[PDB]
Amino acid sequence: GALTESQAALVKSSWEEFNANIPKHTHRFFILVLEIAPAAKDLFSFLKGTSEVPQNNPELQAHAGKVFKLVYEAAIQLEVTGVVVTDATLKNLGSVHVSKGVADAHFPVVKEAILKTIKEVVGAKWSEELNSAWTIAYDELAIVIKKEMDDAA
Ligand code: HEM
Repeated sequence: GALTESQAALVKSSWEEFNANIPKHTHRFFILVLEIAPAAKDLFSFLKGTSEVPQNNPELQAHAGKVFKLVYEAAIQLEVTGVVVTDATLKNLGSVHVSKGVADAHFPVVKEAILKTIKEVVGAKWSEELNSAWTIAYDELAIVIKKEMDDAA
């Protein structure tokens, strides 16, 4: 629905449920990233050097917390305004990803890990409409971040 108010409402409620247990869901998210692309471990300071994904690391928690909140806020923004607006936070973001060695081809990795995270968080409440809602917000945000990366470089 390239975000109907009911699509927006679902992203908000699944985000709230996400954010109710940051320790568990952010740990789950990084397991899912490494299962999809084990080589991505090396990109994160808080991981590189560990055996298993840490369970009580505040840097891991703060980073995965920010990533999910920005997709959520992009979903509201698309629904309200019809676009994802660039800003200071997203151009700064463009600059940190270039520094960290994040490339365009990494985006599908974090997309699949997010969809799989959200499916586990909501359990039986999962729907095709929820999945298509997170998908659209992620893709539209990703477009705008990829631009800034292009531009940061
Ligand atoms: C829509 C998708 C994405 C969002 C909203 C996002 C958001 C962010 C944010 C908000 C930060 C923190 C910036 C700061 O305060 O310095 C961050 C850092 C970072 N992100 Fe992204 N990200 C996305 C995609 C990805 C992807 C695909 C990767 C790579 C697999 C990635 C890897 C990183 C790394 C390595 C850092 C630095 C974290 C650190 O060690 O502090 N991100 N991202």
